[PDB]
Amino acid sequence: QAALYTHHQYIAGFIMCGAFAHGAIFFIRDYDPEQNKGNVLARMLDHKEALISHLSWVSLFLGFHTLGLYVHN
Amino acid sequence: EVGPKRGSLVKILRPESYWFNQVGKVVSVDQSGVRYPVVVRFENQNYAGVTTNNYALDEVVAA
Amino acid sequence: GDFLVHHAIALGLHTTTLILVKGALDARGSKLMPDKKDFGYSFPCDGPGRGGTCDISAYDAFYLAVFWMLNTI
Amino acid sequence: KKVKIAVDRNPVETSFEKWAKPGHFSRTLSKGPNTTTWIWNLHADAHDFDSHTSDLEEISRKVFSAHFGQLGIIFIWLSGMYFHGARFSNYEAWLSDPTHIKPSAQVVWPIVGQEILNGDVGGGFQGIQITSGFFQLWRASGITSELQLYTTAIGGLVMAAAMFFAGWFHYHKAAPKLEWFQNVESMLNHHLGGLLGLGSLAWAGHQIHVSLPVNKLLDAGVDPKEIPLPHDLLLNRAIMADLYPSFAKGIAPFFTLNWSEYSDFLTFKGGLNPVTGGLWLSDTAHHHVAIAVLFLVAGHMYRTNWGIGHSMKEILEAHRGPFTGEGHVGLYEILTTSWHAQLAINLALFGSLSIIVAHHMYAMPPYPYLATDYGTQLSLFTHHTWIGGFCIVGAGAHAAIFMVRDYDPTNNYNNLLDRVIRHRDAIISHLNWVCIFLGFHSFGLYIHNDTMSALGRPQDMFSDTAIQLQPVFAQWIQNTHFLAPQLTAPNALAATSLTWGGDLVAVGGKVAMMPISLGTSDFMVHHIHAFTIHVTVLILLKGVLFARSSRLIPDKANLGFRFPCDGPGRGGTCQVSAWDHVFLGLFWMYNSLSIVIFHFSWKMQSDVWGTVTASGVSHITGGNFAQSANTINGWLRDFLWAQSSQVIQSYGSALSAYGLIFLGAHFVWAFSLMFLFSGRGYWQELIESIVWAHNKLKVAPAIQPRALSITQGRAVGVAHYLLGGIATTWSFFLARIISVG
Amino acid sequence: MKDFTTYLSTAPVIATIWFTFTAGLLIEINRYFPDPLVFSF
Amino acid sequence: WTVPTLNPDTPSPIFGGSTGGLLRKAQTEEFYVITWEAKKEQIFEMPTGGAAIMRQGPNLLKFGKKEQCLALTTQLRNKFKLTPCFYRVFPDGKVQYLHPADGVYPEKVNAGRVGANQNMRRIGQNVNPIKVKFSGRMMSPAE
Amino acid sequence: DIAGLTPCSESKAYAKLEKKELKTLEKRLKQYEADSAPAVALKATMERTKARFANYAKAGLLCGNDGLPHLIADPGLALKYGHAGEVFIPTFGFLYVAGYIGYVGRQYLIAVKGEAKPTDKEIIIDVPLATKLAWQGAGWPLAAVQELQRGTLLEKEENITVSPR
Amino acid sequence: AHIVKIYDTCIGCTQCVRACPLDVLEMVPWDGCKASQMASAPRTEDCVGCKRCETACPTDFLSVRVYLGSESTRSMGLSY
Ligand code: CLA
Ligand code: CLA
Ligand code: CLA
Ligand code: CLA
Ligand code: CLA
Ligand code: CLA
Ligand SMILES: CC1=C(/C=C/C(C)=C/C=C/C(C)=C/C=C/C=C(C)/C=C/C=C(C)/C=C/C2=C(C)CCCC2(C)C)C(C)(C)CCC1
Ligand SMILES: CC1=C(C/C=C(\C)CCC[C@H](C)CCC[C@H](C)CCCC(C)C)C(=O)c2ccccc2C1=O
Ligand code: SF4
Repeated sequence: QAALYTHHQYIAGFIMCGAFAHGAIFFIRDYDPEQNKGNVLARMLDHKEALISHLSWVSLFLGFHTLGLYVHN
Repeated sequence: EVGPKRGSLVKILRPESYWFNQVGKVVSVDQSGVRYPVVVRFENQNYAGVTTNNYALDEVVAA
Repeated sequence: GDFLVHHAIALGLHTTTLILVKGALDARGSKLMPDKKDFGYSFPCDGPGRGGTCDISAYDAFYLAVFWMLNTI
Repeated sequence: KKVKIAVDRNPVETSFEKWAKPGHFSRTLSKGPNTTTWIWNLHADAHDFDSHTSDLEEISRKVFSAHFGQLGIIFIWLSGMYFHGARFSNYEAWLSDPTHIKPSAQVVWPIVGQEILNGDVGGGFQGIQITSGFFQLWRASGITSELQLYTTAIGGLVMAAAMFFAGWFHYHKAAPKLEWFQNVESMLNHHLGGLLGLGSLAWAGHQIHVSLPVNKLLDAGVDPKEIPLPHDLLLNRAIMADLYPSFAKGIAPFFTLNWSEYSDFLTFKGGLNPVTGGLWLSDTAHHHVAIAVLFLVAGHMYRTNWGIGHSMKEILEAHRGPFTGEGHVGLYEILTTSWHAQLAINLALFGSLSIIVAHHMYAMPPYPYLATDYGTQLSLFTHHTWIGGFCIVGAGAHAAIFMVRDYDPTNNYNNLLDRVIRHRDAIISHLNWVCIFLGFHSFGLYIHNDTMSALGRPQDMFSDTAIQLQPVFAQWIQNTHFLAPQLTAPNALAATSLTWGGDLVAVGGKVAMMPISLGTSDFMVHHIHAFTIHVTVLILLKGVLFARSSRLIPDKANLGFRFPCDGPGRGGTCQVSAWDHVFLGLFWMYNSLSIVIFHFSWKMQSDVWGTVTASGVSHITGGNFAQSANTINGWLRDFLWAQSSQVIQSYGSALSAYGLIFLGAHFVWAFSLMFLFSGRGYWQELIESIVWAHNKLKVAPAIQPRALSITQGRAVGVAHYLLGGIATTWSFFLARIISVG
Repeated sequence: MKDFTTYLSTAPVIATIWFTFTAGLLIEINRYFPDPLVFSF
Repeated sequence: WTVPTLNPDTPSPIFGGSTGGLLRKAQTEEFYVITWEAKKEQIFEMPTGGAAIMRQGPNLLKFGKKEQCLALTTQLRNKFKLTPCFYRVFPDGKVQYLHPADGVYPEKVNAGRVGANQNMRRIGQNVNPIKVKFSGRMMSPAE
Repeated sequence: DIAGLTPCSESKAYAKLEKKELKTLEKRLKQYEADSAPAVALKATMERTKARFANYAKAGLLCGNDGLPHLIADPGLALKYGHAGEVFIPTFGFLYVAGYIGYVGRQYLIAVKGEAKPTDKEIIIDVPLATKLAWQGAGWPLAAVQELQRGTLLEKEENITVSPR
Repeated sequence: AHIVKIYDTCIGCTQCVRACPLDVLEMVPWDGCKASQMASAPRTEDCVGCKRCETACPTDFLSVRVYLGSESTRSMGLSY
């Protein structure tokens, strides 16, 4: 049980990192901004700073408070 | 004549520029028919440490 | 304990996808390197100019996210 | 005359107007911040006095006054230690019973439940068990009171005020000219004869008149309140004559050369005091007298203002051979014109000296009741070893800084420095080869033993049983020093240390010092030490010799000492700087000294330290260094995992702070890896995506947020790495050895 | 002493003073109201 | 101005030897020769590590890398105000004049050198990599 | 009775932990005399311990099988069963102070943006201005709401962006 | 070899050519429809890829761009 869980979860983590890796490779190699004029995919890059700053806030909050509660305890 | 005045505040519409959508003060506009005649000095420097850059008449807008 | 470790898991997921999303969305360019799409997915750097551009590419964001993924899992 | 006092009068106005202008010292920082890189550069360039100006006079004045500041701070620190021993201590209780009472000189306030750290150290006292050895040092000096410590603290504060006044004076009021600093002959004469000669003579006098009688009465069971005060021993010669009869004869035997009369308090006993486990203070006094004479004659060697003496320039320019060309020609100018060269040499020898101090203070415990305070002993060794390693890496750094900045090829033609730079390829190639050979034949031995033990083949290991790699040279030296009082040091009564051989000295049932047996594990770990040292030397010497130029980058001196790279070209030139060679030599010095102090801790806890319950010595770990230190799994299991049971189970104890700092140092160490494994280009883009959110809410600062420079990223990473690792080892060591020792 | 008070208004000095103040306030609050796990007063 | 032919009878600075000099690359593919005229005997720094004395008059120096030759060039021009020119030498004996290709140094103009690799667009006007995809070799949109 | 959690006043593991801590402290106390400085310290520590346990059991805290107080983060369960002072009340207590800090720093930035060198007013703090704003930032929620409703809290699309927007 | 392109934002400051440690760039007259000079890259087979040129370019964004291409003995800066 332990081996199967750890196995499939590490496999999943690697696969999920590769998902975004190839999403980036798409944005560089395959993405045409003219043929995606105004669709959800371009709308992503349009407000990408908002996405990244909010992921930053969630990461920062969770780290601050999880580490702080663990250190308090 | 062409370009904003030599003390006007001007906003940059070049996307690859560090000061895109940022307001800078015009230093000089070359009346010669040259590419990028507008010299804009900014109060915050770019990643290279430069505070001024040359911009075209397309890439600058008033205020 | 499950609360605290689930929030650590959330921090890990959110930071891993922060690194990955930020490498996927800043993949076609940034303020530091607006022409990054012209340099490809993987490339070493853009030199020590403009303050320093070590680990600038999307490949480097993936490489930084694999550490945080391994820590999450 | 040539050697004279030379100063400028009121060179610098004492004014606060430059306090209010951060970055005044630089022309690139006086323009004010626009980015945060300015905030970091203001601190990186604060003490780079040779980058503020370029004339050596102001540099030297700044250096002198900053040294005065450092001395004032050291005096504040010493006065604080003496004051905490006078006010927040169990020292007077510890004198009466030093074998049972734990030295403590720090009390914690009861605020957030942290009064649990105020542990039951003994003497009706609650505080933090200190590991500094200050109690033993004070007992060796013959303090016996908190009033004397208090007045030493007041004197230290007075001397700190004096040092700060002297810095202000020698910068702002009467600052020495350059020709005054370049009197290296007179400086050496005074620092040998006066700083070390008169200093050792004065300490010898204190020991003759204060330490020896006070400690002879303390060792005779006399309560410290019944002991005469030092001034009663100074005034009344009858008391001293009652303790040491030679004092009845006065100072006449000294002037009549009847020095053997003083064999009562000037001895050559060697070994250890069996009552305290420390060195005989009579031997120590004789030592200080001898080296005082030695340094006082040494300080009459160099020519200053009269015809007698040496010109160091002549000595140098005369020392040359058929292999070395012009020889030491041009080194006097180097070392009288470049501060960084002097700093390189001085840091090198000061760090080697700190490590030598570490090795000599555990084997010959100089203080009473120091050898059986296993925590004090371990902490002192570890501390001075670390300080030495850091100083040595700094020596490499500043040799590289000299090579980049102050090196001139005109003054160095075919001299030793030119000829070293001219065959640097051979130097570094052979150093690389010996590093690889040592790495193999040291660590691959551990790997071979791990593989054999895992394969079920202990008869194939490099052990004291199967394939003995006996350190026969070290064993011979041990036996030779043990038998020295018999043949080669006949006026010594015993050997310098009990580590050479013989019997143990037990103080309070615990072993003060006992013979250290060297075997296959000691062979292997000493060659590990040699390996790590050689690799650290490789990195730092490669940074020095390739600081100006390389086959990769021929104009590296123009890029500077501290630059990130030249670019991603030539395949990539990251960390070609000499600064980056220091940055890597720091990691390797850490990896070296960690094993050094681990070897010390385990060897001491296994083969030296322990209790004498019956007739027979029970060591702390049980003598498992011999059979378990052959493998990496033994160091992991029998040292790291086993001896961690005191630092991880310390919660709810007075040692709980050590577990907390263990965990926090682990955290800081791992946090260093965010700066070491990463690069600036990710963080600048993340910072600009965050600056977007700040601009949206109109909280974008005017000082533009930048990511840390590449060099600063590396510096932060290595600083956090060193801090985390060293504090982890600190907590582990102290929590372990306060419990088991 | 305009320049001295300009120095005291610098970021590190002001940060030191402000955080000494905040830490002392928290420390005194925790001395006079010890062990505040929950808001019950 | 015309291409100067490398005079092989040029003396060399006084140098006691190093280990940073030529390697088998000089014997196999190419090495580099830098020549300059000095007004007086001066000690300069070798890019290979070490101090050499350039002779009064013409001086010839061998190097195994162009960056070494141009480092020495910038040193001689900035610390001594000389005017060196260096060549590429092959084991065949073929000498290729390199550095002041036009005769003047490239930081100044000579009115007659032709511009190369000049894109007449802005750097933000490059096409997307999806437009140069499958161009044979792997390419950047800057071409 | 929220998630199988018993009150700390009724839990036996809670009392066991109290007596365990007190036994530790008194086993330390046995080593010293009647009124020593260590004895005074340990008696004060024992009093603080007893007071802490009494004040946690008095505050209606819920305890687990380990006898340790567990906090209720959920509003609705905290407000139904009187556990709002655990996480719910200190939530707004914190948010007030955090918005205080942020609003004060924001107002300082906006006020120093007007000066000729706004950067030197950030490394060298304008202390009178900072203290004025720190005092008048006590009404940060109302001022922030009114700055939100005027459309003057946010900047429009004058913020800078990378080339692919 | 490495690709060194120069774009029409060049102001003829000559600093890219001053900073190139390989003599890859030079200054040519009136190819850019600009003031007197424009930068050129006629010797990109000697370019190592240091990007010292575009560290010295003051325009925003860079008027000189180095795209690291295929490596050779000269591009990898080998004395061997
Ligand atoms: C369906 C799965 C899938 C597919 C088809 C691809 C296909 C591709 N990927 Mg993607 N990728 C995937 C999953 C996948 N990947 C996952 C899961 C990850 C995250 C881990 C990535 C992360 C990733 C990155 C970051 C990049 C690619 C790239 C590529 C391209 C070329 C890779 C290459 O040259 O291989 C060569 C691969 C190797 C030589 C393997 C390297 C060695 C690895 C680390 C394993 C070593 C194991 C070792 C031997 C174990 C020793 C143990 C022993 C000692 C006991 C190709 C289009 C590249 C690309 O398109 O460039 C533009 C690129 O940059 N991929
Ligand atoms: C223990 C190691 C460690 C820690 C603590 C972190 C912490 C963090 N990483 Mg990760 N990281 C690590 C290792 C680590 N990293 C490694 C090995 C790598 C591979 C290179 C990375 C790669 C990486 C990337 C690529 C990214 C992060 C991000 C983050 C941040 C996530 C937000 C967060 O949790 O905020 C909580 C903050 C912490 C837990 C650290 C602060 C600790 C306390 C709370 C601060 C105060 C302590 C004390 C008062 C200071 C005293 C100073 C002085 C007085 C002595 C945070 C700073 C992301 C980021 O920065 O975006 C937000 C991101 O994109 N990291
Ligand atoms: C009040 C007395 C006073 C005054 C007004 C000045 C004024 C001046 N000095 Mg002088 N100086 C003084 C005392 C004074 N000095 C003393 C006592 C010394 C001996 C150390 C010196 C040594 C000295 C040198 C060597 C130099 C100056 C310089 C200067 C100029 C600017 C210095 C600056 O920016 O200060 C602001 C700086 C500070 C506040 C830093 C103080 C750091 C102290 C000494 C060490 C504290 C370390 C601390 C304990 C570390 C804690 C770490 C933390 C994590 C706990 C200015 C003319 C410099 C100059 O260029 O003059 C033209 C210069 O090079 N001074
Ligand atoms: C017998 C004479 C003598 C003595 C004792 C010293 C002692 C010292 N010198 Mg040296 N020095 C001397 C002569 C002397 N010097 C001469 C003649 C010159 C000119 C060539 C110099 C030039 C010189 C430089 C350039 C530097 C020193 C430094 C030092 C200090 C090194 C740190 C140390 O070991 O801490 C040991 C600390 C102590 C032993 C504490 C006691 C300190 C006493 C009070 C000062 C010594 C007496 C003083 C030299 C005479 C003037 C007394 C004063 C009241 C007028 C040390 C205190 C370095 C330093 O740190 O500067 C501050 C340094 O940078 N000295
Ligand atoms: C620096 C180190 C040092 C110092 C300070 C002393 C000091 C002393 N030793 Mg020790 N001693 C030392 C090293 C030292 N010793 C060493 C290394 C050895 C081993 C050889 C000894 C061995 C030794 C023995 C065996 C004896 C001493 C004794 C003495 C005392 C007698 C001094 C004496 O007769 O000399 C003469 C010294 C002087 C004449 C100098 C005095 C000058 C004064 C201070 C002049 C000031 C006048 C002023 C200008 C005007 C007045 C001021 C004001 C009122 C107006 C004296 C306390 C003897 C004793 O009685 O001990 C208890 C004794 O029997 N010593
Ligand atoms: C006698 C000792 C000595 C002296 C006088 C100097 C003096 C100097 N060094 Mg050298 N150095 C030394 C020892 C010494 N160093 C050692 C031991 C090392 C190895 C670590 C180095 C490594 C070194 C490098 C690599 C460099 C220098 C540089 C410099 C110059 C400027 C340093 C500066 O501005 O920092 C000002 C002070 C700081 C920035 C503070 C640093 C704080 C450290 C990183 C944190 C540690 C603090 C504490 C112990 C940890 C706990 C803190 C707690 C709050 C958590 C100056 C000439 C630099 C130079 O010349 O540039 C061209 C340079 O690049 N040194
Ligand atoms: C610890 C400490 C302290 C204190 C210290 C002390 C107290 C010291 C002292 C010191 C001293 C107290 C010193 C003294 C010295 C002396 C001397 C050094 C002497 C000498 C002599 C001689 C050298 C002689 C010679 C001669 C003779 C022999 C005879 C005749 C002739 C003649 C004169 C020539 C303090 C507070 C600071 C704080 C810190 C720490
Ligand atoms: C994390 C990280 C960063 C980001 C780290 C940031 C920029 C530094 C953060 C330092 C502090 C937190 C900022 C100081 C702000 C104020 C001085 C603090 C005063 C107010 C406090 C109370 C908040 C890099 O810039 C970097 C660069 C190169 C290699 C590796 C890394 C790297 O690993
Ligand atoms: S330091 Fe930065 S620019 Fe230099 S080689 Fe490394 S990644 Fe590239």
